[PDB]
Formats: sequence, C-alpha cells, structure tokens
Amino acid sequence: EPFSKKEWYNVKVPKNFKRRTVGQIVVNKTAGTRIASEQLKGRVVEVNLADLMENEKFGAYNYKFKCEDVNGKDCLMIFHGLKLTTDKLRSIVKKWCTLIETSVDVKTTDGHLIRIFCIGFTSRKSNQIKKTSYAKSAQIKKIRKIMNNLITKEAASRELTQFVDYLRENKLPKEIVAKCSKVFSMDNVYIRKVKILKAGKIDSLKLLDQHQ
Amino acid sequence: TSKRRNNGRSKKGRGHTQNVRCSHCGRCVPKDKAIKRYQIKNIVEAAAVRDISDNSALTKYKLPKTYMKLEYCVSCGIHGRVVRVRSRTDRRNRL
Amino acid sequence: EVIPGSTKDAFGVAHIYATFNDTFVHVTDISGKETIIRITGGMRVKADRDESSPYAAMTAAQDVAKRCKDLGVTSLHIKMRGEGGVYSKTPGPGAQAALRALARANMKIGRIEDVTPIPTDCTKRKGGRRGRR
Amino acid sequence: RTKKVGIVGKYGTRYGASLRKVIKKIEIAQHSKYVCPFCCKEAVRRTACGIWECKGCGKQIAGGAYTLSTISGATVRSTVRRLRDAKNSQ
RNA sequence: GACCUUAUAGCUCAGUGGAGAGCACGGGAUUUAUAAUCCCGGUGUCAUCGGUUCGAUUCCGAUUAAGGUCACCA
RNA sequence: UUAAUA
RNA sequence: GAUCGCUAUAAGAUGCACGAGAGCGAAAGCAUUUCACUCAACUGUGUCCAUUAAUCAAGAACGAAAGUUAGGGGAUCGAAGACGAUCAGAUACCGUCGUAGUCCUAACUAUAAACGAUGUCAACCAAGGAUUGGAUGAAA
Repeated sequence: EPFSKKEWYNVKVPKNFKRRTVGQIVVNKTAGTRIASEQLKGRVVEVNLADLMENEKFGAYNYKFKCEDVNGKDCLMIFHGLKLTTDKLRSIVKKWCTLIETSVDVKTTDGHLIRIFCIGFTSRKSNQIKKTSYAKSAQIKKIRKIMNNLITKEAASRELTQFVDYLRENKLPKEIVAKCSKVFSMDNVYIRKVKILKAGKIDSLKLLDQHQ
Repeated sequence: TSKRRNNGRSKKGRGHTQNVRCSHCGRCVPKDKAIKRYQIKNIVEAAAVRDISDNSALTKYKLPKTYMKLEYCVSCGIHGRVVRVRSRTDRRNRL
Repeated sequence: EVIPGSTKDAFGVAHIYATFNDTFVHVTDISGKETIIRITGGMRVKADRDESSPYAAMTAAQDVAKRCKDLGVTSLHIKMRGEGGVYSKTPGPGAQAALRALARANMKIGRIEDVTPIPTDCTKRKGGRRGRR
Repeated sequence: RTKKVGIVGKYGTRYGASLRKVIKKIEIAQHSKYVCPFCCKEAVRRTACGIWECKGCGKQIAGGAYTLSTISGATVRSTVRRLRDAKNSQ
C-alpha cells in the first residue's frame, strides 16, 4: 500500500487574507534520516485569489505560497508570487489596438527584491469612428515611462506584505489609466505577474507577526 | 496569367515578411500569405456544461473560455475546408 | 475502517493532459508534488490506436475518482492541457470525456483552467520547410 | 612588384598557399605600428612576444602576441569597468 | 599433388532412419486489356555405384563434378 | 492505407 | 523507475498574442525595452547659392539562402547516413535516430520566381471612400 506511510498537513496562509486555511498537503512519514518537517521546507502552493478572499470578483489572479516551517502539523506559508489566470490574460488582448508592456525591479522597504510586470492597452474613444487605435512610438515610450515611474513609487514605500494588499485595491490600475489618459486613451491596465527576485531576510519573530 | 492582382498575399511597400508555421502540416508560410483564423471556445463542451454545474464546489463560478489564433497554409486550408474555391467573379469579394 | 493515509474531504487537482495519441489523468495534492493516483488511457485498452479514444479516457477517469474518494479526496481542480509546445494547442478528444466522467462520478469540481504551454517564442518545429506530406 | 603575395614573398614557393596566407595576416599585424594610448602617436612597435614599446613616448605596454590589444583583452577591460561601477554604486 | 567441404523441383536454398520454402509454370477470378491482387493445382531419380541396412535421400566406402587452403629453405 | 501502364 | 506532476538550475536559440493589403529602407532586408552614436525623409519657411541637373559604356559599394576558410558555441531542427514501415520494388513521401549545417566574430562567394516577371527622370490626366505622417481653421 502506497499511502500507508503518508500523513496530511494543514496549510495556513498569512493573516492578510480572509481565508486562513486553503487545503491539505501530503508527505511520507518520518524515516531514518528523512524528517517530514524537513521535507516540507520548500513546497510551493498555488492558490486562486477568489478562495483566499472568498469573493469571486478576485478570481482573475493566482497566488503562490511557500512552506517555511512546520508548526505542529501546520505550514506557515509566506507569499511567493502572483500571476494572472491564463484565461484572463488572453481575453484582454484585442486586435486593432496597441499593446504596452513593462517590468520594474523594485526593492521593497522590508528588503524583498521583486519584479513587477504591467500590461496596458490603447482603447477606442466614445465618438471614435475609425477601426484602428494605434499610438506612435513617441506616445508609447511616454506611456511606458509613466507606468515605470509610477509603479516604482507605490511599491518602494510599502513593504511586500502591504504592497500585495495594495494590489488588491484597484487604486494602482485606476491611477495609471487616469495618469496615462493625458497621453493616450488607455482602458485596460493590469499587473499580470509579480516575482521574488531575491528573498529578503526573515525571522521566526517576523513570521510570527505574519501568522497571528 | 495573374489569377490575383495582389498575388494572393497581403504584401505592399515591404518586400520581406517573416515566416509562420502552419497549424496542421507545420509548413512555413509568410505571415501575410498565411490564412489566419481566430478561435474563441469554452473549455467545456455544450454536453458537459450542465454536468459540470451540478456537482461543483463554487457558488457562482463563470466557466472560462480558451482563445487561440490558427494559421493555415493554402494547401492545408483548402483541404480542411477553411477556405473554398470561389468563382472567377466571386474571387473579388473581400467581405 | 479508514484506509491509511486518507483524511476528511479535501481538495485535489487533476492534471488532464490528452494529446492525439494518448490521455493522462493524474491527480496531485495542492502543492502538486505528491500524487494520489495516475491513470493513463493506455492502461485500459489493448491496441495502440485506442489510447486516445474517449472511452479509454472516461474509464481511466472513473478509476481515478474511485480511488480519490476512497482516499479522502472528494473535490478536484481541473488543469486541462494539450501538447502545445510548438505543436497543435488543441487538446485531444479524450480530454473532454475524462472531465465529464469525473463530474458524473460525483466529484466537486473547483476551478477549471487551460494550462497548455503557449511559447513566448518557439524553437524550430519538426518536419522541415514543406511540412508533413 | 607582386600580384597578391605581398609580405610572404620571402617564403618563396615552399610552404603551401594556405599556410602562406595565414602567416601573412599575422606578419602584417605584428610588424605594423599602433596608436599609443598615452600620447596618441603611431609610435608603438613590438619588441618581444607580448611586449610593446612606444618609440617616441617612453612607455612599455603589455599586449597581445602580435597585436597591441586583442579582441578578448578589450571586452574583458570593458566588462571589469561595468562590474566596478556597479559595485561602487550600491 | 596433399587436406577440407558441398551436390535435393525449371533457379536459389531448407531438411532429413519410416522431401519444405520462396521465385518460376498451369488453370480460375478482378480489369476495357496487361501488370499488381485473390483462389487452386502440378512439380523433386535427394549427383552415379556398392555395404550397414527391418527400411538409405540421410549412416559407411568408391567414381565423378564444384569450390576453399597449402605447395617453403635452397 | 495502397491505385503503374496503353 | 520511463511517460506524468511540482520545485530549482546554467548555456544555446528564438522574439507569440499585438501584427494589419500598416511603417522604414537603394534593393537584399528590418519586430523584447532602455541608453547612446548615426542616418534619411516629410512638413514649415519673405533663409542662402544660382544651373550646380537627368540618364549613364568603363569603374565602385551593398547583395536572401545555400556554399568555403579560421576561431567560439553546439539547445531545436536537420542535405548525407542508419534503421522501421508502405509497395511489385521504394535508394521516396510516413515514423525514430543522426554528421555537416542551422547561431556569433573575421574573411570569401556574388547568385534567386533577387518579381510589380512592369528601367530612371519629367509634363498632362474621369468619379470616389478610407488610411500613414506633417501644416492649417472649427469643434473640449
């Protein structure tokens, strides 16, 4: 029997989310020199945002977490990254517009080095009659420069935990559209992916503050 | 001689365009000469959409679709009935 | 009594990967590193031309569900996928049949997704300039 | 004087057309004068394998076997400058 | 010359103490007709003599053909 | 899947 | 211990969707975003010169891909080659593996259905709608 040596651990996300438990993961029982709590020190868990916040309006994003230490049958997950759902990313790429992309390496105030990817699209106006809405190379560079600089200021002041919660608020995509509409009519602005280029140092006290 | 004024392409004051690979036979065709079609379909067929809904774990989950762009060579587009052979006078219609 | 290793009703994720030559139904835990049961369409047939048949896909899907509920996994997440590296991104005919068979086996499907790997940019495709003939 | 055999006419007719071609490119570059990086004069001549001396400037420079600065020796110098600036700035 | 091996249908091979394969050939079918394809059939002195042989095409000698190796120091 | 010739 | 699943790696190559009868270039050709160095053209002009122009045997630059020479790299694909099918045969189409090559640097080669099969310059020339980039009024 394969599952005779298997035991399940409860998965606990940090307190920033409405839902605290997201599921159970499996691991073989302890052995000679194979400690189960050691073999769970790097597992990565992909969780939708809709489940975390218990609202289906947040279903466009997928979040990722990493098990750092075992608190007696419990992992204490930490935020590993985020990524747009595949169906949403391909549904926002219209044809007769201009696609604008960017990426910034931002050093969060608490020491995390992260890479943030932003995507945007030129839109059609209310009275517009012509089929195509393209932007010159000059307007595109202005727009990318605006969203490069504006996203850096928002993420450089706040630490990683609060910045991710700041992403849940639609202020940044709304601010970018409002600021970039002075250069060209923009409608769709999303932050499609965030990585962790260099993990900032963390302490068991810091994890405790992040877990109740 | 010239069956088409545009030679069957979409080429103009360019004069070299990159290749794209056919979706069926894997042939190399130029980007403008390729027969481009767009597909937007749900990942659940119309038979199983009811069956998926009945035993689900989400209250108001909206079924996502799949979007992909298919490019066919002339040989692999005519055989697959993507485009048909038209009349001599009906060839000129671009609608 | 309880099968060892089983637990209360939990969440699993089913990796349905059906090409035009076979079909894979493969459920893993939430982390994805531990696999509960992995059945392919080629284990439920005799000849080599029926491994992609819809019947082989549902037969492999029912056996996955029977083991999953018996092992405590009662609800699943679906990750549909085809051979889409540089080849046809359309999933095979058995992928839909396997997904429908999981539902009809009284399983609570969660979030469905298409995870066929779309290249940002591709390596050279098999066949040559003139392609399959 | 000669149609095409410029500097390798001293080898006569006794080493092979290909080998006399390869040695020609090296022997031209080995005997030519280079621009001297400290005084901007065409006055650097080779004195030994890897040692170059600015004739009208009084400097001895270490370089390639036959050319004053090698292609690999120039990219390395550029690479270190990029690394040093990055290290010096944060 | 001396040692060794082989000899089976019209052609290449199998197998033999109580003769298969293929290709070829003949007849029938398919085709407008041939080729291909399908169906059926007829083909071996087991190289020529003696002996053991219950009984030899097989085992043992002989006569032939066919090849392979050797034929050196002077 | 295969499909030569007059 | 394959196919499959998650996680980490380090090189090669490529540059999806946007991407179009749209743009640039003498043609060949050019698609990740930034910073430099250049270049050309259009529009605007009560700015300067004053025929400096057009086309051009000989002559000279650039010239896809393949190919050659010498280094580096060598992931994917793959003339040759080797298997397995199909066939009467199959040295082919189909499948598997796979050397040169495909990639970068230096130097040769100088040919393509290098096509708009339409030489370069200039004048006149029937109705439209739309589009790329300027100028100029109205409409925020």
